[PDB]
Amino acid sequence: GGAKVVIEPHRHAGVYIARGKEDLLVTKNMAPGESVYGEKRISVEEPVPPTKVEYRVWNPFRSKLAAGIMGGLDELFIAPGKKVLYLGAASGTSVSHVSDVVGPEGVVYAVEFSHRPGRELISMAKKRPNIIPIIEDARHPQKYRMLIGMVDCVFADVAQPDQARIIALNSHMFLKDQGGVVISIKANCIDSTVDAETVFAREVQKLREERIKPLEQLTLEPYERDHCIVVGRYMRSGLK
Amino acid sequence: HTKRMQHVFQVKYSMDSKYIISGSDDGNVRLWRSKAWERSNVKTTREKN
Amino acid sequence: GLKVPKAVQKELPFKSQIHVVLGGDEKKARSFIQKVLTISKAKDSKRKEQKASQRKERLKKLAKMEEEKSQRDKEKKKEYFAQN
Amino acid sequence: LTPKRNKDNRNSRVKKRKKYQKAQKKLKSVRAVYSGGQSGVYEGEKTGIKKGLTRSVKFK
Amino acid sequence: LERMFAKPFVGQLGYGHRDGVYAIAKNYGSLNKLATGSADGVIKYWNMS
Amino acid sequence: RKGQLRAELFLNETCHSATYLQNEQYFAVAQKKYTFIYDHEGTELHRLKQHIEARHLDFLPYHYLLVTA
Amino acid sequence: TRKFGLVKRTLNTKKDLTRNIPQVSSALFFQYNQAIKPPYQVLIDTNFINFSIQKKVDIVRGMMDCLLAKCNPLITDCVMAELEKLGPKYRIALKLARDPRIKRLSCSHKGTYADDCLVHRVLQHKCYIVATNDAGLKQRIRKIPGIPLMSVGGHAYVIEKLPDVF
Amino acid sequence: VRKLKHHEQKLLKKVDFLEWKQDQGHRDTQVMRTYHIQNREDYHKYNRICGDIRRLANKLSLLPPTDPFRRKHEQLLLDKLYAMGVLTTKSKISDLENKVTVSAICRRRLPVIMHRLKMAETIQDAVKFIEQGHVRVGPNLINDPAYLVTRNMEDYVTWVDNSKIKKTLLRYRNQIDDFDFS
Amino acid sequence: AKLVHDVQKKQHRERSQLTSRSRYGFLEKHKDYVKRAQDFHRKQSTLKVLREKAKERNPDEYYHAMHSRK
Amino acid sequence: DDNMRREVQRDLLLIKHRAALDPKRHYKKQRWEVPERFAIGTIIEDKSEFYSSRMNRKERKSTILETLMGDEASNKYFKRKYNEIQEKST
Ligand SMILES: [Zn+2]
Repeated sequence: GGAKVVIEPHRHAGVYIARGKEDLLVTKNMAPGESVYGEKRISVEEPVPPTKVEYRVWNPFRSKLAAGIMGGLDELFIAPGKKVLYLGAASGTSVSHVSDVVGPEGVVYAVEFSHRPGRELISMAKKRPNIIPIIEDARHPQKYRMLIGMVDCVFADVAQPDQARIIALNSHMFLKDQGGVVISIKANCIDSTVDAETVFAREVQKLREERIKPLEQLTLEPYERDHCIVVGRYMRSGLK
Repeated sequence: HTKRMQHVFQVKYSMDSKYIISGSDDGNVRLWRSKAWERSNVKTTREKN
Repeated sequence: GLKVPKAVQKELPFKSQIHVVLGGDEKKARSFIQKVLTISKAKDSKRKEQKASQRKERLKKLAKMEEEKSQRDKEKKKEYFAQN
Repeated sequence: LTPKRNKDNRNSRVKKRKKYQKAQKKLKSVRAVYSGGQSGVYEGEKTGIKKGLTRSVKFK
Repeated sequence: LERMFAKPFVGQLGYGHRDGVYAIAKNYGSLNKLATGSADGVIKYWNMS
Repeated sequence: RKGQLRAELFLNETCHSATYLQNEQYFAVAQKKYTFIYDHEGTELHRLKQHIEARHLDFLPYHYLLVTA
Repeated sequence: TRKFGLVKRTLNTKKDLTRNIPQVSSALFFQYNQAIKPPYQVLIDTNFINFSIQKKVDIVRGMMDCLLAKCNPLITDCVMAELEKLGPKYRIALKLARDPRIKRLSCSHKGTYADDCLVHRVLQHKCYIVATNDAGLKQRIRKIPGIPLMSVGGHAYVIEKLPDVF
Repeated sequence: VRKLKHHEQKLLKKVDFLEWKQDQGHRDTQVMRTYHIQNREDYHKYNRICGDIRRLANKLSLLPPTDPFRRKHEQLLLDKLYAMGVLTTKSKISDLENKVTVSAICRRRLPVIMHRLKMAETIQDAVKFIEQGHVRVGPNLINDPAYLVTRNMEDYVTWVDNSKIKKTLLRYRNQIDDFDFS
Repeated sequence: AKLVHDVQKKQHRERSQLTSRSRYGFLEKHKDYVKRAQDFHRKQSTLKVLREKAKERNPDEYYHAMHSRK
Repeated sequence: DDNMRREVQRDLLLIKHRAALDPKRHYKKQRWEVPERFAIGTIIEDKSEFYSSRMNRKERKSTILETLMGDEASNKYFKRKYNEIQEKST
């Protein structure tokens, strides 16, 4: 908790490896001099007068996107240029890391329905500029169409069993063409009766009948049981 | 013609003179273009000319 | 070592021719890094020779089983051409 | 004049207990099976992370 | 160029009928819908968009 | 019009006549016997095995026909 | 000033790390596939339907009597392409593929090569049970580790690589 | 010329400004880059000779297998091509169609045998040296690189004396004798 | 072991170097001998190819590096 | 660059050689050539994290090499393995 660790750029831009004895995964903070969640920060010093900039450790046991990253995804669509629509943003657990891997230029429209995590989310959101808090139900993107414009990736950490309709309606309303789609599927919350990759097959087929072509999936097994990260792209024109 | 259509029974013409709906005997009903080489997007006037 | 006579090493074509520090914590740390480097080198040399001796038996087992499967397939096509 | 036999093979349940124990620890290497989640506090995955390797199945 | 761009098949619509389309009727006041009845007994109202 | 060297080559044998092909990009030179055609920067591209000699070249520009006699 | 050894310059006739090894499934044991259990999802294909009709074995009751569980037969629309392209000698197979029990998938790949679509959307998931009768497709399937496949023979389906068949 | 679009590439397939059919794959250009041939037409004044000897071997095979004119002239031609070193063995007359090559009659040139016996280190440097006038075969100096050698004269390919490359290599070995003026 | 016993394929311990001749110790056995002899064959072979290069020196051997080498 | 490469020229080599730094880890195999862009940096501790993984004030050795020099049991393992390597290599 006080030792010295080197940094290195990952394959995905924006996210960094912190190689020490063990090697963490980390991101570059938007709001220095603070820790929102309770994670450890590694602070480096750039040498002009010298600056002190800090890097928040991304916990893969607490955020499914960091589970998918160091489980190994071939590509994201959360680049440091893009804009990200975070369906089902509970708290500042993962949305802070997605925010500061997007960076100071691009926005993360985080949505949420429940009110207590929503109010601590907006109290998080006052401290970094680039995220937009939404306190609406995700089933009706019509009642927040006023305020999000043409996002070029969607992430979905919603855990209710009408996920396909959720992501279909939101991607039709706001996701631009050839845009990214990243889904976290939880089999025990879709349906506990039948088994995990059976419901993964169901949801993959519902995606490609909603013409989100799925490129890639991952089980993220050493971190969480029975979830799957499905990456696809909104084809919208020539699914074949 | 296509290999999967067979004994085509009811062919009608869509109300904008652009598509040909062919309902066959094997069950399927298909769409076709009328002018088979044109395309159905708006064209800049150099392409139109 | 490979010893050569002078009468043949003084007479050869050109291309095929056999052609301040601190006392203290600095040098003890440099010997420390030398220690961990020779530790790593002998360790992964052991690892690589273990892998090579493993693929020795892999090659032998695979070779004899493909030998017997190839003779079974050759007697299969032998009886197939024999039932003409 | 027998070969060297085995106390493991003496009990026909125990060898199936003591080779299921191996088959547990064999597929710790094949896949990365779930273990129980975050055991201590998160002090790193303790075993490395590599860049140029994605273990995610692609769709044709 | 038209012999190399003549790609007339658009696509079918739905998973098709059961027995075979024997009756088709476009509606004469709207563009993107037509009714379609197949001779097992099953009639449908297709949206063509 | 502007002074711009595009391709300047001394090839040792005699050259009777020469012409451009369709642009400045290609020019055919009728050398001592074999007719050669050349790129924009002076490299050669074809030694014509036919046109076993040449004295007058011309280019029919809409037909893309290099004619030799 | 003149350079040595010049050639008539002609055209040079010549001069003008994310590795991916797919991880084995979470459903997979060594070769058991511990996550297929009733009710099964049975992929179908063309020669299976033709052979089933010429052996007069019903589809859903045949699968229930072969496997003693509820089977959901699943036809890819890319294999219904081949079963349409077989022509008018197989209209029985066509109107028996059109069946509200047999719920059908949707593919996304150019062309209609049903064998590669089947082996691809199987080895993406390992939750399906393949019904077939093609010898080469059978060899592809029993090469990939641990899915079950069935095939009609005699006058009932037989099932190859599934443990709890009895 | 523009890396044409898909419909343009379909509408004209047979266009190729660079490589025509009658270039024969640009083999004259390729082998003269391979062997660093100075002048043009040297390939074809070799290829005329290659076609000439396969024409003459054709006519000699046409002549009947008993007469001494045919057998004497075919062993005479085979020994002449061995004495010019175009071949390497006194092989069959089938090698007068499988083995005579414009590459072989190039391979007996002076800079390529110079690089072959390691006098230079690349054939461009060999043409540099024998265009600067350093080498001789026997007594007489060679100025042009088109002089191909015979089977006899692959032994007296040596530099002239007072060639300062000869002086620098002898002083490299420090066997630089200077009574013999080099 | 197909049709043999462990006492049929047991062991054969190797005798050690004597104590009388123990000044030049470590009697070497057949595996030691082949370990020495293949190395000696290797050294003789590279000496032979060196002598062959030497007698085919061709003393017109010129490069450009013979102004750094001496 | 090669102006702080004197200070950090050891530690990246031992991070390359992490495979045998402690005989209880077995980090997975990758070569890890020294990257072109990197930066050293120290962890700072969560304020609720206390008594558990925070290193003390006089315990904070200001270099990873000094922190590794710290524990003489690890250095004892280094000593015994290097001694057996030396006697088996001489
Ligand atoms: Zn398909």
